[PDB]
Amino acid sequence: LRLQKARATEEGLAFETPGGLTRALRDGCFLLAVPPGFDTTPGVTLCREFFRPVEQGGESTRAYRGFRDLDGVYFDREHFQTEHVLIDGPGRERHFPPELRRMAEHMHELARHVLRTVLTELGVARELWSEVTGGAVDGRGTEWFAANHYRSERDRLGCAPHKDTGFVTVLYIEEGGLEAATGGSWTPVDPVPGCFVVNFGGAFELLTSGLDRPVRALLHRVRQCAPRPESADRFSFAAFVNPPPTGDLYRVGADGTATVARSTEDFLRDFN
Ligand SMILES: O=C(O)CCC(=O)C(=O)O
Ligand SMILES: [Fe+2]
Repeated sequence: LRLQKARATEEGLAFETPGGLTRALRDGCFLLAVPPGFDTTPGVTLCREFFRPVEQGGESTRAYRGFRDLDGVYFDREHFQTEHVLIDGPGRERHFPPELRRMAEHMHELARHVLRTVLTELGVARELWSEVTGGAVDGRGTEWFAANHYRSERDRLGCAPHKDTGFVTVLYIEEGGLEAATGGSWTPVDPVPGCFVVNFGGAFELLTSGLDRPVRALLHRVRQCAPRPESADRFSFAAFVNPPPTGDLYRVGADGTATVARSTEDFLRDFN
């Protein structure tokens, strides 16, 4: 039922639970302590504001509203409760206020630290990390940030079932509703105070399917949120470390060699 829990150290991940990283790789997810001094306020503010007009709200948070009017970053899902902002690095440079930019950067830093820690533990040669991940390990992949608002007034599922497409996702949640497919059933992934949820995506699963401990990409969904006042709607925000939009990645062989190449576009294609 319950997830492994770790804290990020300078050297990697210190797991406080017995299953350690081995169990977390099988689970496709684990709990990660929010680092000391990390400020979640910008993300919570964005999730309460991004879908409202700039004129409708206080002046102090004007930079957090009006994302419906930007081009290519706001998405209203027609058959689900979620509406969201999905934005890459250059978009955040142009459209996020500095404190929000800093928090997203800190979350991507954590996600890259997780990626490096798992590559270390699986025995991937240090000199091939950049090649194998298309530079995502060094912060030169596509680094997506998502802010999700679950509109509980919609009589729909919260979020479609899916696997994340990239390597590592660092997710902030405060409410139940997230579920993971284990066996032929959905299992709840509930929030734990003082923790992020971390999950792995399809690119990490593709990279490692031949290793002694393959990384599983978590198949997950969000169940329909029960109706409640909008100011108390379920929200989440997350940073995703993905391969770059073009180029080859490389599957890792049993002896640590970066072996066969895999096309990022054929991968995204066969994904969806
Ligand atoms: O809201 C959640 O708990 C899940 C969010 C998610 O799966 C995503 O944004 O990719
Ligand atoms: Fe997801």
